[PDB]
Amino acid sequence: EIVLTQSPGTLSLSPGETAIISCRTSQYGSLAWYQQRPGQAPRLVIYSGSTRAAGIPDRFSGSRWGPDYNLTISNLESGDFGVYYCQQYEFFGQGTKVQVD
Amino acid sequence: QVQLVQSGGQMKKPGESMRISCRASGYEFIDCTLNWIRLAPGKRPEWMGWLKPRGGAVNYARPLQGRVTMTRDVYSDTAFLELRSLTVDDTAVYFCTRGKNCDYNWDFEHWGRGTPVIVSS
Amino acid sequence: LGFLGAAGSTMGAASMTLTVQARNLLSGILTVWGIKQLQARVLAVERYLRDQQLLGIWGCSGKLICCTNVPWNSSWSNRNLSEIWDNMTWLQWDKEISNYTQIIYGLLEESQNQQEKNE
Amino acid sequence: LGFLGAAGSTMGAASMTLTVQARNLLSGKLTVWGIKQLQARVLAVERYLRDQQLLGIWGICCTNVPWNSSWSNRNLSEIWDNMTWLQWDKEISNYTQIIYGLLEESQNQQEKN
Amino acid sequence: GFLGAAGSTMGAASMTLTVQARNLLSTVWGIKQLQARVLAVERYLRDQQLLGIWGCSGKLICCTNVPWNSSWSNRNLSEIWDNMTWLQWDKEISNYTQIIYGLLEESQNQQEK
Amino acid sequence: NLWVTVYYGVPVWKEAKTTLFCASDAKAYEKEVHNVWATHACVPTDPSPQELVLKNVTENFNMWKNDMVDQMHEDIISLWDQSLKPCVKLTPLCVTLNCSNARSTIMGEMKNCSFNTTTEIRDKEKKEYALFYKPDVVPLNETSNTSEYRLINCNTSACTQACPKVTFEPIPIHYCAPAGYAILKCNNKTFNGTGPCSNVSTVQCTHGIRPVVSTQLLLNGSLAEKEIVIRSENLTNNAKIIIVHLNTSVEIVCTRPGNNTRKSVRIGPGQTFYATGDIIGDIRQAHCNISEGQWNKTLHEVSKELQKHFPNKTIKYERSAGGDMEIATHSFNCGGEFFYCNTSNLFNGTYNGTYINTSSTSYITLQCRIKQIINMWQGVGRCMYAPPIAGNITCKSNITGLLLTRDGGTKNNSNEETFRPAGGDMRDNWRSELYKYKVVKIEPLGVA
Repeated sequence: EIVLTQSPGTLSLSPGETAIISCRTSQYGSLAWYQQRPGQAPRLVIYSGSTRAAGIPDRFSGSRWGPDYNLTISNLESGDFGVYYCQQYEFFGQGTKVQVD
Repeated sequence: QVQLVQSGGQMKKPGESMRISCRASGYEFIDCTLNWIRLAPGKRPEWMGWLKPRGGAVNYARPLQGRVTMTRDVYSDTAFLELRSLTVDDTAVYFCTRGKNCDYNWDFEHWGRGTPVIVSS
Repeated sequence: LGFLGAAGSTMGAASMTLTVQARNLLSGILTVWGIKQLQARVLAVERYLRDQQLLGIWGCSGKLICCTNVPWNSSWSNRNLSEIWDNMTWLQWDKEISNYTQIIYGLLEESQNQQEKNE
Repeated sequence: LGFLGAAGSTMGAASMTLTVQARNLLSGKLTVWGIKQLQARVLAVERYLRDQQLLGIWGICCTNVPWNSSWSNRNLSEIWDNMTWLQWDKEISNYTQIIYGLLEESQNQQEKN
Repeated sequence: GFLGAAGSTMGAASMTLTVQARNLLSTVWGIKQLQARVLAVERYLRDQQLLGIWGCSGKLICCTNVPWNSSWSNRNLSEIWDNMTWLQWDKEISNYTQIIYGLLEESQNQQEK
Repeated sequence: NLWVTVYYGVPVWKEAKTTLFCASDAKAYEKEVHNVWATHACVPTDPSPQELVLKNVTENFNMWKNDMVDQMHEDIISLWDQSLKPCVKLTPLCVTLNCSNARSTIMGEMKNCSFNTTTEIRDKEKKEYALFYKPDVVPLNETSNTSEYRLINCNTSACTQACPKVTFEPIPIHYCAPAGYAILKCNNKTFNGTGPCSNVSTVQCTHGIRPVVSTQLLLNGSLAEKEIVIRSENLTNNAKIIIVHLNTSVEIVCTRPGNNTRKSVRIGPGQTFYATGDIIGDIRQAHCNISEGQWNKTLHEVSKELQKHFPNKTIKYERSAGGDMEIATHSFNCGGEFFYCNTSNLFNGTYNGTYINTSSTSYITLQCRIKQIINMWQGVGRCMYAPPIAGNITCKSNITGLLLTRDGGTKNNSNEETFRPAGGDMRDNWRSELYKYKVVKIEPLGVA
């Protein structure tokens, strides 16, 4: 049972683009987003659906009220490539990855 | 600085006992609720283990009943994860973790070195 | 200690010695054993504050006398003016009215509220 | 506890019973454990003394500070009959330090004499 | 600001008396705060009490029924009004202190007859 | 235009926080005869009769966020530490012990121990003949012969004896607002853990809660007045704690047979150890009697209550998760000596045949165990020793509440933690009692 469906599965983007990842929940828990560089420990990115976590620049943003949540990453830095994970405390999704175009 | 230090990994035969230790470096280990999760290539993550090290409260996932056990020593400030009856599917990196604040007992702040588990089939 | 001199006299003499009694009532002159003085100070201060507060609730601070607006009942004391003023000594009168203590305590919060219907 | 009865009523009825609140407001070896009763009593006494001090500095009382309608434009009848105390208290609480001040000057204008 | 009045003559200081009164009110190692709190509260209570005993509470200044004598001070209206800084006059009257204390009790009682 | 002037005596509120002070009855220096929890510095007598219902008082309550429970918790633990302070230190006991089992299911659990001790003269030595339970002793390193043992504590910390006259059951102790503060009590029986309350009443001082200590269960408490009540932080957060408050009590009795006898033992000059001298009887160990299948009936109602809140994931039950004995077992201190019971029999079974069925057959039995050396408050290092007590010890109590957890998906952290008893913290289970009450202060001024 997956009640956090990240979509699209992956994105291939050049540096400086604006990446968008949608995640769909169906329960009142709330969202957070992880990310780990290849071979590195994960880091919290977005918290509470829209709030940037500590040490996270304004590039990353989140929304919205409802079951669908739209992660967004403006000005794609190459260091931000790798796997992202949708999350809300008791949930996480399948994970999705961003790579070079 | 608060930090989670993981011991070395394992590569042993399947159908074996597998053990890991993690220390909450630079922190009052007794107070905060640690957690264990799995990360593997191309797989969903999976939450493994709860530990409220004050009383030693424990609970764990549906696929892990019986097989998986964990404990702690408050004096050593070290949590211990031990899996029984190792199998090929157990191959994954394991992280001892923590939340942003020790109020929500979920793993969304800290991550160790990701000590790996490998099954020599 | 002069205020106790009025205790040993009739009413009229005590009529002027009211202030001297009021003055002294507030304050006076390894070993952790001695901090019970702080308990005594707190209790004395609380008693004084109770006095001033209660004077406030009659709406009668500053003065020692105030024209308070309530009936009086002879059932509490029917005896005449002269006996209560001339011959009397304070402890005996206080004992006499003490029988009616909560029968002579109560209302005048409402009396204050009554003249405060227009104040 | 009657004053809390006035809390559950509007301005009019509570105006009849403000004094009971004032009455109750004042007072009510190995185990050094319980010594902090003393400092609790001290803090309560200090709150009472602050009340009396503020009452003194103002010199119910025909005072002289005006009242800008910006802090509240709501009419006479609302704040007699309909109004429960907590709501109007919160309403004026927005302007708290904006409406704290010139009673000292109201003392001072008559201290010109 | 009340210390600003200390650094000025009587007339300017006369408009700033209230603020001084306003501010005047308010590890077993840390328990020592209680003594300071109790003593400050007691000093304030002595002030209010003695204001009562003049029959002059509420009012900051009161028409209290004792006269002056040239022995306690002969210097005139103008010197004390304008030129005179507070500490010097306080020291001068302090030479008398207890004798210039006393009699107003029976004057309170005179009006209390 | 309508111009300022200040009331005095305005009845309005501010959500302040302060140090409350308890109130209880008293009859002697140890707070009636003996004392552990009570304190007569908290004055008699019960001022709770000051009660009043209020009109239109809509006010928010939040038991999870309540804080005076924490002040009370610090109060109790500080008082208990102060009680332990004057008593004897059992440091001299930690010497090598030559030990074996009992002399002749059975109290073979008891281990016979012999050891050396000092006489009244500081330099002379004498042998001893003592008895201790297995969990209270550790064998030395197995490279040496296992017959040699030591006390558990001295590898980690010191030891202290419990004074004899310091022994006390939980007293109902009231909690009174200081001057300028007031206590607000909600009366709506359907209180959902937090939210507005309409029938709010107010009291100068609150109910006399008993400071009981227990694990996995609430006993000798106050029943609810609606049907069985559920309270939780947020149910969908699966790994969070759920608390259940019963509307009808269930009886439990605990006993151990035997005319057991203790003996004083010299430990230095001016203080003596209390060791168990002998056990006299059949002494079938520590079995506790439950009130027949009334548990079988009660679990049905609890299952219905849980099913009401959630879709059809069928409710069932499971053994304790594990961990320390306090987490693993239900614990209590009824007989002075502390008890532990494997609660597997309580939570076995799932089907309607014993979850929509009721009957009276025979008292259900729990295997139990006794321990003396204990970290009293749930593992904190206040290591102290409970002395033994004479035989035929017995207890009686009324059960009133349970502790639980919950399951959820998309992390399958739990599939049966709804079905599992929680270990819990006695702080929170006190907080499960103080939900009724709230603290507030007064502000006497306003304008109109």
